[PDB]
Amino acid sequence: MWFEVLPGIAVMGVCLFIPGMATARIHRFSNGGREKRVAHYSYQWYLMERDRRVSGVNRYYVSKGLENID
Amino acid sequence: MMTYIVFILSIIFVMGFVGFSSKPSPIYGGLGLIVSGGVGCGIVLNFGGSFLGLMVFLIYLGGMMVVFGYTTAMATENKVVLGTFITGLLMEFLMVYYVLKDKEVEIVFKFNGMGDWVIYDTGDSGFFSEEAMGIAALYSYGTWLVIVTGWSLLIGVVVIMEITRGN
Amino acid sequence: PFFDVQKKLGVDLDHWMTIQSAEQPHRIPARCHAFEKEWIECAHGIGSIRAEKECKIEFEDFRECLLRQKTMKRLNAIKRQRDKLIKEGKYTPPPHHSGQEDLRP
Amino acid sequence: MNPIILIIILMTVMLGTIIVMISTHWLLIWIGFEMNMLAIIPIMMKKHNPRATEASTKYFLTQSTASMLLMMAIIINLMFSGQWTVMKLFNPMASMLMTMALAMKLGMAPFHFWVPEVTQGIPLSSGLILLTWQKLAPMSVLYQILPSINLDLILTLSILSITIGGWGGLNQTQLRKIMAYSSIAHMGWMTAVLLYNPTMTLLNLIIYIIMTSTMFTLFMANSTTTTLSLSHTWNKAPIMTILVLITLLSMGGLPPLSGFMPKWMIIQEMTKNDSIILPTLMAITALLNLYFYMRLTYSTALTMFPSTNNMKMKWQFPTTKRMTLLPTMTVLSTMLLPLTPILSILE
Amino acid sequence: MNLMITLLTNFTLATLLVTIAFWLPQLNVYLPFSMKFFLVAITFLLFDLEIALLLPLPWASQTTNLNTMLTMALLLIFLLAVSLAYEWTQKGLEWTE
Amino acid sequence: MFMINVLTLIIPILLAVAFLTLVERKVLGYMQFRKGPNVVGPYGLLQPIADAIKLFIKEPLRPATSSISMFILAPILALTLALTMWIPLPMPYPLINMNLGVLFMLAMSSLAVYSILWSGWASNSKYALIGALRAVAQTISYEVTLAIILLSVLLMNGSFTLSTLIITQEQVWLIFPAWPLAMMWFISTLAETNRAPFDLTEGESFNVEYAAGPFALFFMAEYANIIMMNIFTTTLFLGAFHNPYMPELYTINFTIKSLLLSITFLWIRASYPRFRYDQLMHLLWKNFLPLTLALCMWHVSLPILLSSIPPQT
Amino acid sequence: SMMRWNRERRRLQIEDFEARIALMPLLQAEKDRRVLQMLRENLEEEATIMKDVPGWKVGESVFHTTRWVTPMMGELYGLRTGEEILSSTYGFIWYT
Amino acid sequence: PGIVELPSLEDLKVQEVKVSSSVLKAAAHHYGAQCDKPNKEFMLCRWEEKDPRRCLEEGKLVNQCALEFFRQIKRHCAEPFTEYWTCIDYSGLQLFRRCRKEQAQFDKCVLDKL
Amino acid sequence: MSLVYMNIMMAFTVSLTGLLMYRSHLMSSLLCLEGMMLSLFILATLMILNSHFTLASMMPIILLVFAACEAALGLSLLVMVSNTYGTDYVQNLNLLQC
Amino acid sequence: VAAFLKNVWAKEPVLVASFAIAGLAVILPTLSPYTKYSLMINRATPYNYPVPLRDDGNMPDVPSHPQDPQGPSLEWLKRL
Ligand SMILES: CCCCCCCCCCCCCCCCCC(=O)OC[C@H](COP(=O)([O-])OCC[N+](C)(C)C)OC(=O)CCCCCCCCCCCCCCCCC
Ligand SMILES: CCCCCCCCCCCCCCCCCC(=O)OC[C@H](COP(=O)(O)OCCN)OC(=O)CCCCCCCCCCCCCCCCC
Ligand SMILES: CCCCCCCCCCCCCCCCCC(=O)OC[C@H](COP(=O)(O)OCCN)OC(=O)CCCCCCCCCCCCCCCCC
Ligand SMILES: CCCCCCCCCCCCCCCCCC(=O)OC[C@H](COP(=O)(O)OCCN)OC(=O)CCCCCCCCCCCCCCCCC
Ligand SMILES: CCCCCCCCCCC1=C(C)C(=O)C(OC)=C(OC)C1=O
Repeated sequence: MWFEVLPGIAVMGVCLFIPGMATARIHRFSNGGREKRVAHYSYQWYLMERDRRVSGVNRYYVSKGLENID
Repeated sequence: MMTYIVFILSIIFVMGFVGFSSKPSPIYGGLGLIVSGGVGCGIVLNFGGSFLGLMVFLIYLGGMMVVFGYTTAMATENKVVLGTFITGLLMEFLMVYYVLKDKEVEIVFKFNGMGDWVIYDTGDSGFFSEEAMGIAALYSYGTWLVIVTGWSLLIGVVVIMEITRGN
Repeated sequence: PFFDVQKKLGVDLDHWMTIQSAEQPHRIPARCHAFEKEWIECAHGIGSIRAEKECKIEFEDFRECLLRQKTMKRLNAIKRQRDKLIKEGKYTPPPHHSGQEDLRP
Repeated sequence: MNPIILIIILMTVMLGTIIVMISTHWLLIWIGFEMNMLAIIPIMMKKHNPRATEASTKYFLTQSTASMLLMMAIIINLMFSGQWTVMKLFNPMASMLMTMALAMKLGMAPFHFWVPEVTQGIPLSSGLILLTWQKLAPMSVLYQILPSINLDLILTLSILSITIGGWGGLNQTQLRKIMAYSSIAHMGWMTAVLLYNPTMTLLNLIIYIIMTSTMFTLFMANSTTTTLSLSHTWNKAPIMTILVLITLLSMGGLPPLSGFMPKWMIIQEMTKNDSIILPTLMAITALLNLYFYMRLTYSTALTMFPSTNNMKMKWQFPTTKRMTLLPTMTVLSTMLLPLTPILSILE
Repeated sequence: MNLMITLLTNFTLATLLVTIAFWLPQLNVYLPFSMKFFLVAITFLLFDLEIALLLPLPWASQTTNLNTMLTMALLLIFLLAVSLAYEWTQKGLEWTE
Repeated sequence: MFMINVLTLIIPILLAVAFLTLVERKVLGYMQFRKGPNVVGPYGLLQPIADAIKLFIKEPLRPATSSISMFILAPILALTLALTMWIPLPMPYPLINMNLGVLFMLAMSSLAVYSILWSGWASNSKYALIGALRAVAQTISYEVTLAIILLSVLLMNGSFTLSTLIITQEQVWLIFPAWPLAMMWFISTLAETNRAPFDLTEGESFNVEYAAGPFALFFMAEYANIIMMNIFTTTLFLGAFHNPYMPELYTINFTIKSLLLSITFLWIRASYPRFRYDQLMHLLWKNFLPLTLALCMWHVSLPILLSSIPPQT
Repeated sequence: SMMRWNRERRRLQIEDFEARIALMPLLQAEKDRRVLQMLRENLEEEATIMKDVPGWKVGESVFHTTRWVTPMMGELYGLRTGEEILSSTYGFIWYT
Repeated sequence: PGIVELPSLEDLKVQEVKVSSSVLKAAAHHYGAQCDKPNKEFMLCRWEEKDPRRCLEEGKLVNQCALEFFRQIKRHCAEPFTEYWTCIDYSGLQLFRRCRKEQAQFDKCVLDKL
Repeated sequence: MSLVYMNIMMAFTVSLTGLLMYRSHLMSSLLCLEGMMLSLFILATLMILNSHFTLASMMPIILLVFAACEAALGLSLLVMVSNTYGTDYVQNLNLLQC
Repeated sequence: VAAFLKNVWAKEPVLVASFAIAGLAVILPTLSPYTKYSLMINRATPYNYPVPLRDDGNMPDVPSHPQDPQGPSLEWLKRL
């Protein structure tokens, strides 16, 4: 009956679920277990490049806390 | 090579202009001006003009060249073109060769041959795009400009309806 | 006939976009704000004929801010002599001009 | 055309020129020219025939080309000065491009080739607007940029306009082409005195506008676009032949008339600057203009050409045309020379 | 940079699929001018320019000159409406209304 | 690693377009008191694969085209623009997080009329060119209300950023303050994709010279556009809850809403007759455009009068 | 609902902007020492390169004024590698 | 023209604040409260002199007063601050509004112990 | 000056010589005219973005809008020319020689 | 004025809704008490750095610290 349309709808829904889940997991894999930094404005980019310079490993996402000061 | 990306896009821009200005057919001329508008948008985007580049896409290519190709499709349906095209191409690549081997050229103005990244600013704008704020100031500071532009567009509507009527 | 209606009526139709040193949104400076301010305050009121000869220093500084021709010519000279000394082998770049020093902040 | 739409469009022509005259920013100059061209295109296509569409297309192409050259001159000025003030230009290339663009908008030679075609293609009232009101905005821009105008360029344009406008009107029998070549020669006279004294530029502009408006108003009042239809005027309205006689003798610059006033003052300003050959050759070249003006006075007022029989019907009907300001313009175009020192009001 | 890679990838995939679709089945042997359409295209162009004037409004609402900004925003949308009303009443929107 | 992210965007686009054809045939079956394809695959699931294999080996139509170059470029442009409309879509995170993603989508959708125009001119048939000019005039007409509705909505957003539009709708769906904009938006996106009741390319009152392959390419670009405009309408008016530590909640929620909205397109094509061409021109220029201008004035003036101007950043 | 939530978002924006403001003096001091570091390194390498060149004044200003001029991008990153150049001049524009 | 006068590499040496931007944003409001005076001295000097070379020593005082700010957090409230800037650091826009309970614990521990 | 300005000016001069050397079609002339406008847009935009001259950021938009309105007018003239002769050939527009 | 409105509402309700929504867009911001708060919130948003003043000796309204009592306050925005 009407539930016969549901397998194709389910396959199409899995195919629409893949890109967002994929980019979320790829952002967390590529950005140290966290969200990708949003730099829409040049201040956010300045802070991100400052984090890349203070990390010492040329990666913005490697965060340095109070252990890096004396 | 990647430090010269605005220069490379500007070369493709001049090549597209030599493409449509040699005038093969107004439909291929429309295509050449479309490709030129896209790469000129890319130049504008690489100087940080995101909104102005998207205005080239939305208004120039998506608005005006659509109407050009539309009118051309309603109106329409060589050796001079090819020679003119290779002439403009050889002039442009002689310009490229001179300004790359010399890092300086003078056609009418003096031009540096370094990568055009050198002229940029070394700071930040904080929490705004300066270009977005200057375009937003059309409503706060550009009152007279809004008045004369909107009046010219209303008059443009009236003028097109006058001259296309034939009565 | 420049009928100066804007000064006559006290209205600002287009003086605001005329110069870079004018009042900008969010007090955003132009890159040549100081040079343009110096050239405008030099050349103010003395007329264009006296401003050509008496404000030439500020105007040359301001044109060189706007187009950076002398700066790019100097960088051309330094980079060309550096490439010549690299080709001759009479110079080596330091580690901080090769990318091996882990910048300041 | 709807009369309300005609009024709004004519006010928009006027508004574009006024924006050019009052603005301090180069973008608003360019906007005033764009607004003026956009609004004046329907005035040229007022009667909807292929000659008006051809004239409007030629006018569009020349004025659009001049507008793009103007914007490139503005943009080069912004490169070399970082600003937009309507004053002297800060590059000789931008000065050359803006002088070329304004010469194209004026139709000065060797960019003169649209003016007889576009003037012939359009009605007499719209050609009146084209030859008088449309000179006002580019002359005001030339007025403000004269510290940067190259002398050799503007004088080359001036003498080339005077010679080409003199020889061009000699071959013409159409009245609109006669007024167009007369326009080209008078704009050459206006730009020749510009770098020396722009008050005499304004004087020549005003006297030219008065005399040209007088001649177009006479042509509209008699419904004449050819020499040979203007030659019927004596058998229909003999006062109009006297008026075209005195106005054409004035446009030739014959004293004691008012059109002797500009060129004399122009020579008076060009010899103070030790230029003697140039106003001499300019004045001798203006005898060409006087020759075809005299041709029109011979055909219209000083002889009686043969008429037709149907003219007897038009004897029974008076001119219902609004001949707006025609007696005032006829008096000002002829009897103004005793008031020549009034020119100081233009300073 | 990631955007240029993404545009190149979409263009490469589209060109590859078009090249497949034009050369995979090769293995087997086997108008009068209408003034009305031009007028609707020009009306699109003019209203599209008016839209280009309207596009910085989400940024323009952030100003401290809000009385002037609101006046000019309502004036631009009003002139777009007056353009539509003139297009309506002079029979410009007819037979493609 | 970024190329993996590009592929996991664009290959599931093609798979979802492939199975949208099955969903359409099944839903239009069961709304027409019959069954759809249920013979080829189990529950009909292999029908798009069989139809794709059938179209790839069908004989070329062999046109004597006016231009070969634009005949090739119209499917390339259509597919490229159909794939680039997906890259700023926040679901919850976009592939390309750009600050002006809304305006990017509006520009790249305004470019898609050249595929129609170039395919209509590249065909020899004058009537194919007439249908192409009608389709282009339809599309550029409804782009006007797309632009103005989208501007009026983003007056509540504060920016052109698509990811901010999730923040905008954390307390309420944006269909609650903007349901007239939402319904004119939805009908305008229906008329953008040449979708019924606006499909005059299928009515007897432009790409007929293409072979079965390039017709399938135009068709899959069109269904990519349909799924994309439903996703964009979902993000725009029916914004879901987003937990930043569990992004899949947002992905499941927007995916369900986007599927229901695509099925609503399918419901609409199975429910109404077509418009005549002057009638949808009347619908745009005389119905949607005056209301859209009035609501644009209202959504300019309303955040100022309520003190509800959104943030810029 | 949009009234309450946009007013809350404006308060949150003011809190973000004041965090930025409280951080700006440290960032400005670091930026000043950063650009003076880079100009001093460029000056020392100009001194050790431009010795054969006759009539060359090392560190000669191109401006007649002795006022501080904000350093251009090629003035700071001219002698450095292309990766640092490309980062500092197109990194924010090319970022995502 | 004249020779530009640059300060030496020894005059630019200072003990840097080597913490990330999420650490700075988490400590930002208390840093603007506690380190007000040398920061405003530096920014007054920076807007009046219009020259970074004339503002170095004041700038060093900024870099001297920030470190004393963080040590006084590291001596007393290192763990609530660490738990707070980690939650700030997770977010892509680094939202304050996602982290209100860690902020409340940090503000509680700072208001109590300092 | 900077190297991209050479190419944008050369693009303007190429489209200028295209617009000053007609072949047959009026449409090709209008395309060269709008290419001139596009190059003016790009050159203005690169100057204004380089200078950080904020208020002139609205200038190229205005330059776009007016000129596209100008382009609209040009297309209308072309159409009326094409409603007379069947083509948009510039050699049909020669009635005003006499 | 009453039969005309019912006539145009019966014939053309789209245009009646258009002119009504546009009229409410025009006249209602002049009648709203919250239009002032829009301006206050826009001028209370700190895009730039608050460049401090040199204490000449007599500025009683300018604070020496952010947590001082004098200066502009945002209690109206926290409360509303
Ligand atoms: C985004 C999520 C989904 C959103 C909703 C979409 C789902 C529903 C879809 C239904 C099927 C649609 C299939 C296609 C149909 C196309 C035809 C169609 O709809 O035509 C539209 C029709 C067209 O009208 P028409 O052509 O049918 O009627 C005849 C029209 N004349 C008179 C001109 C001949 O209506 C509209 O254009 C209205 C658009 C929406 C208006 C919303 C108004 C809101 C209320 C304003 C205030 C009113 C009170 C007065 C003032 C008060 C002030 C305080
Ligand atoms: C520093 C200087 C600043 C500027 C100073 C002022 C400059 C003024 C420039 C004058 C230009 C005037 C152009 C003509 C008016 C504009 C509108 C127009 O053309 O109206 C004429 C009108 C049209 O009639 P229509 O129906 O179209 O004709 C077809 C046949 N039925 O009706 C007619 O055709 C009726 C016939 C008579 C019309 C005569 C109009 C004369 C106007 C000019 C007067 C002289 C110039 C002003 C004084 C000197 C100023 C320099
Ligand atoms: C017939 C020819 C072939 C036709 C088929 C293929 C072409 C058509 C389909 C592709 C269209 C390409 C469009 C390219 C530009 C799109 C606009 C754009 O880049 O916008 C996104 C973004 C703006 O947002 P924003 O966040 O401000 O930027 C980052 C700052 N933090 O900006 C950025 O992120 C900027 C990133 C760097 C700059 C990117 C420049 C791209 C290259 C130039 C265009 C290339 C294509 C030219 C021709 C296209 C067809 C006209
Ligand atoms: C002041 C506020 C701002 C106003 C400007 C902004 C408006 C925003 C909406 C944009 C509208 C743009 C286009 C308007 C076109 C108007 C002309 C028109 O449509 O006339 C024709 C129409 C009869 O229709 P017809 O020609 O037959 O078309 C086929 C369908 N039958 O004729 C009619 O149906 C008559 C239409 C006019 C009367 C409508 C009255 C509505 C009153 C609502 C309440 C009062 C609202 C306050 C404002 C005052 C309005 C008068
Ligand atoms: C290689 C990836 C897939 C390429 C595209 C082919 C499959 C999708 C389109 C095929 C199609 C299907 C299934 C289909 O159902 C259909 O009828 C509605 C079509 O014709 C209009 C089709 O073209």
